[PDB]
Amino acid sequence: RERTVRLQYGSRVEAVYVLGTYLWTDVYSAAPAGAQTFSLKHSEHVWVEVVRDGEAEEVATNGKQRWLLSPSTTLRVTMSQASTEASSDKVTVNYYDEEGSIPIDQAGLFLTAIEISLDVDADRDGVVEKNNPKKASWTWGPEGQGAILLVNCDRVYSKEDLKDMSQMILRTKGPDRLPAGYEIVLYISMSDSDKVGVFYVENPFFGQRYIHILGRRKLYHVVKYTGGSAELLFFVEGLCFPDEGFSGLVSIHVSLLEYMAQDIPLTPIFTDTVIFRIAPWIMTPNILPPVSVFVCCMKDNYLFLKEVKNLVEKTNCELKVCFQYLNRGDRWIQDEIAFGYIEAPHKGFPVVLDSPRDGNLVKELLGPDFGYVTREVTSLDSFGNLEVSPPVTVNGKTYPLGRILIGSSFPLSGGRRMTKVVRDFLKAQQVQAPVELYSDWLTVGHVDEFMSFVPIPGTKKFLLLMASTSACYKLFREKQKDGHGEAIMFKGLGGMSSKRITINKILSNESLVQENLYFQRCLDWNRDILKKELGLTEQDIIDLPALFKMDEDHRARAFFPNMVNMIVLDKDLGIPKPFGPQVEEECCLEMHVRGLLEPLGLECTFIDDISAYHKFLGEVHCGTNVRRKPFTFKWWHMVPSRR
Amino acid sequence: RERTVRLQYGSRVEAVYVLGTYLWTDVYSAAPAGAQTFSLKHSEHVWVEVVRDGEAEEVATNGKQRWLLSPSTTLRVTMSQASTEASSDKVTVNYYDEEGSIPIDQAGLFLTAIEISLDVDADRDGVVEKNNPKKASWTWGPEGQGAILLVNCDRVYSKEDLKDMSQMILRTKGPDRLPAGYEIVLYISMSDSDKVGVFYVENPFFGQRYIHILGRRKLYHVVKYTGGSAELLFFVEGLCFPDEGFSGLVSIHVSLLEYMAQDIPLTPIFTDTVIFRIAPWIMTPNILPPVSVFVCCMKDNYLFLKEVKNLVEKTNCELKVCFQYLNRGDRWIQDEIAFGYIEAPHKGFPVVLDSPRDGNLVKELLGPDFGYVTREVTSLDSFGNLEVSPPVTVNGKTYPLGRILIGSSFPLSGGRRMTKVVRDFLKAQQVQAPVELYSDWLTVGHVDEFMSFVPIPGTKKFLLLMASTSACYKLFREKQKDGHGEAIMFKGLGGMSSKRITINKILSNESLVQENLYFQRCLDWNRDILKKELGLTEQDIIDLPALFKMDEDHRARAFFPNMVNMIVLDKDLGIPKPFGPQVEEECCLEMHVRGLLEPLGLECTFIDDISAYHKFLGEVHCGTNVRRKPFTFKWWHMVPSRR
Ligand SMILES: [Ca+2]
Ligand SMILES: [Ca+2]
Repeated sequence: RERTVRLQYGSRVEAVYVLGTYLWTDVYSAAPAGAQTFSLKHSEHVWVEVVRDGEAEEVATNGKQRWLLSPSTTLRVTMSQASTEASSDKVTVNYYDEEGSIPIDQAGLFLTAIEISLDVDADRDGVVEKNNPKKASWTWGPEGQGAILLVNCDRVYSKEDLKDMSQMILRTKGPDRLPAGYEIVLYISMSDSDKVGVFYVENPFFGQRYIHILGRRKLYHVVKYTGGSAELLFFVEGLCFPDEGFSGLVSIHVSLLEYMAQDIPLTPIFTDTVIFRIAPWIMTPNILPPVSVFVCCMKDNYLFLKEVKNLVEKTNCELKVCFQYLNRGDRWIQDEIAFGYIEAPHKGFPVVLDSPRDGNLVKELLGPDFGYVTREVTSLDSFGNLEVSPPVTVNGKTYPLGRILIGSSFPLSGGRRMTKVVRDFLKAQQVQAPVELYSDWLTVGHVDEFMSFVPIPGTKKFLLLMASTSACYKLFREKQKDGHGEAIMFKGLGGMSSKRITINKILSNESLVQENLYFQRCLDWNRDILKKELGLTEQDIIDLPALFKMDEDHRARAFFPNMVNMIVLDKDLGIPKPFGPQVEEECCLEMHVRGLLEPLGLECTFIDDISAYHKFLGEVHCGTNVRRKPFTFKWWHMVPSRR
Repeated sequence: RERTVRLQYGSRVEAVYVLGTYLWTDVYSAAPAGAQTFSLKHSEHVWVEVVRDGEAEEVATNGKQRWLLSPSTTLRVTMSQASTEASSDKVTVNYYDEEGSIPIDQAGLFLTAIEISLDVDADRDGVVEKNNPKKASWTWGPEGQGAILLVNCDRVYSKEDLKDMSQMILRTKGPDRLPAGYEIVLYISMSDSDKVGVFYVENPFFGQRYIHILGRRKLYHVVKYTGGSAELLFFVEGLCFPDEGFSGLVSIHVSLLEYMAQDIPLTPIFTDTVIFRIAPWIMTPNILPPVSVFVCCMKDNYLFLKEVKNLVEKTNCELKVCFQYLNRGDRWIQDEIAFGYIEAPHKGFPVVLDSPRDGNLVKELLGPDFGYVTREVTSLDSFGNLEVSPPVTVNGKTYPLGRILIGSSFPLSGGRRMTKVVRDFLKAQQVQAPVELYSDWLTVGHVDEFMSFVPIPGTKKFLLLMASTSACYKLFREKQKDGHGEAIMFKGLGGMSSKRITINKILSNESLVQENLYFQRCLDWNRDILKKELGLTEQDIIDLPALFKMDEDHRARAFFPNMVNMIVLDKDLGIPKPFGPQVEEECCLEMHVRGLLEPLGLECTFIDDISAYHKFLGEVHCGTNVRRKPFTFKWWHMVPSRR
């Protein structure tokens, strides 16, 4: 970087010189009008070239050389090392008249050279490197660079409270003090002031207290210069995730400012900039290793608790049991809480999004391990309506973190849709490239009512599981042909007994057959979008028998529990107990599902969440959610499409 | 694209088949419960494979082959040609019981195959190609693809009124009619509804009238299907330029919708999408060939008009003379009007931005050749505060259209800044990558007060011209040393005479010397930013003598006319007449400027815009602006950095 400095008449101009720049210097303007030629001297650590019309020549510390005075003859002045107290760094120009050799005047430059660098971990290893040449930019991918910031998800300071934030270090080198008239100022834009905050210890002699120096209402902070080789440590937090109007990028600047006079702005002499990207929220698909299983239910649903405990005991997972709250639905751990994570090179942790039904009065429950983000509406707004696929490749395009799936209605339908605020949030994270499905044919309207994903044991592959009414009707027709038409469903649910629902009764209900043909069309429409957007073929899909009843809005609710919404712990699947028709004293739905899944090495455990209620009307009163290990793939290594 | 279709019990399912897809077909669900095996027949133009667990085999039109009935045994159905009236396209499945060979039932698919494609000129040649595989995406650069839209800048319809818009053609092929229950609908999102509009002729039998079918408040339009090979022509306009919240991309969709039943949404069977990018507004730098010169001034400034006419007569340019208006400043053609252009593959034209001082009451003046865009505040908001550089390369990064330059204040200064709305507009155009300079040290605050660009004749190169107070003081000191100190300025301006301003008087004014040293610091700060951001060296810069007086706010106004703001017509420069000190009956400022410029082949004509006012207080009462030919480089071939 070249900087312009002009000599002053009969004077020694004084300037700070910042390493990494050089000075092009006008000697002509300072010359007496009657002057003809000039000569120069300079100190050992100042390098001086005379540049005449683009051509440069190095000049000795004390030579006698003379040059003609011209506007087109200038100096180039360079220094490679910072000044100390022992330094006298200078360049002096002597001016001569017609009959020369005794100088008629002189003008000079007294220089104080300093190093100033605002440093961050741009190469993404967790350490703050010295002056990364790419630190002012942010690029995606394996070879990409620039620093990463985490949102503070827990919400005078202690250093321990700042332990998870990003480090930024102002590194300087110079003599005891800067010359009179200079200050160093750290600053941000008004726009970024609600995106970021910065902390440091303003007064280290009096203690370790970290104070917030940049953020809301504070756009700049003057930092004291200390001599020698010094480092000032700053901690930086993100205040919010990327969103519709915010890309995720923020900048922080330091400038060396020169005082000119009263009522005149200070001149930025040198400015150094770093950029951060705020890490996106990332959802964990069912193929990732489970860590903890969270369940909610009424205290007295004993079979559910006992059977979930037994399932989790087959695994290395921990079980966390939660009960119902006044401000939350009966499924809240599934519907109101979404499990995800954030990661930077220096740290990462799980982050839960919370959208309580009635608002807040759970952070206590989840524990200190989690970041916790709460929102400031239809049933499609539930996190039961959010899923994420395993990593996929679609027509050559890789989605290494998978793709988020959101239930919606058809564009021209006038139907329900997840709120724009949430849709825009998910889109803005960019790394999960969301896809909208069709859930609005369901009364509740959640994608988790019709689909899930499971890993295939012993492989890196996975299956899409789809609810299928066609599979159920085929199974029931087969059992009827076999002489089982009188087989009864809902055995043991006393509140269903008077209905006497059998295979015969279901198959002869004409309107119900027609409703379920239509629901199968809805399922198939989704099947096609999923195959297209996830790059799946029919060999990647298993159909589980399902059956629905229609409401007045022509929307579906489960006739018997939806088996597709299951607890996935690697090879072990907790599957809602269907209460299907009994054939030879086994549920034909359970037997059919085992016959589909078990050959693939999946182990099925049926979990009864409805017996405590004595009947099933389409509503489930329990919920589960799983904290999983993050992807091994670093999100910053992705190269998302541009917007 | 694979689509799921299931056969219906004892029936022939009827479906439309869209070319470019294929059907995976469930035959199992339609089978009688007591059925064991199936066979199939199909017509000549329907291709059928039996797929058993991923492995496919082609099946003849009439074979006798049988297969076991299984859920995992399906059909894949393909058609390569659209149906006609002569077609009977079908596939029929026969079902058999245990002791087989006479069918116990049959289910079938009657197919109507059609071609449906929404086509645009995505390969950017001006013609609408058939179904560009990339039409649903928009990519930058030489190899980039996707269609381009112009903003309608002039603001039942005639085709002639639509002549400049983009064409979009729905191409179909099929029989006389679609089966009952299907319609074709063109549509856009609510979000895009204020960005775009679409026109077509709804009733061609009754005339050519083009009606607006998509846009504000109209999100969809049902289009009538005609048989055979048909094309429907649509014209598409952009309603606005890219801005802070709008990337410039818009999408248009067509879907084939299937009627299900009353009070149920229609099912999109097939959807085709095209994307357009709205062309950005592009500013023309001084190096581009001049077409027309526009000037404004009071009717009686005769010397200005005479001398501008003489200048333009040396060129092939046309002169357009404008006078003053009640709602506009005296410089309005310079300050209130910015000349730029837009371009698409099929058309382009010049587009003026207008920001009248007092608002609108000029479009008449500019003529039908121009698009005209009017805005819906400090002096920094003027277009005199906007410039654009010639094409530059900066550290390997090419800016083939140049970079826009905007005057501002220092970040921490609390000074004036161009309004966010305009800054965000210029940034959003993306292709000119704007740079902020420091103009707020000037009373008026316009970059055109201190800098300009000129081409170097006979070359592809250019110069940056900078105002320099140091150059003026050096010249005046030289003339004083030569015995010319009593040389008077402002000769012929009677309202200046009593001041008796000479070289001596200027040089001995101590406070004025100090003010101008400070203004030179301001100029040099800009010099450094320009060298950095435009990739310039000192050999690319010429300094023109300038002098300023300071106001109460410590801001600069011209002491004598600023020569840097000049009319640039290739080699010919109209330069404001400075009225400098006369030495040997020539202005020493004019002679000095000629000595700088003329050796490079530039021809200087000094234009007197101030004599009609009898004095000069720092304000100029005339303005000029030039319509130039657009760049040869197509903006869509640029690859701008991502945001
Ligand atoms: Ca590092
Ligand atoms: Ca074309």
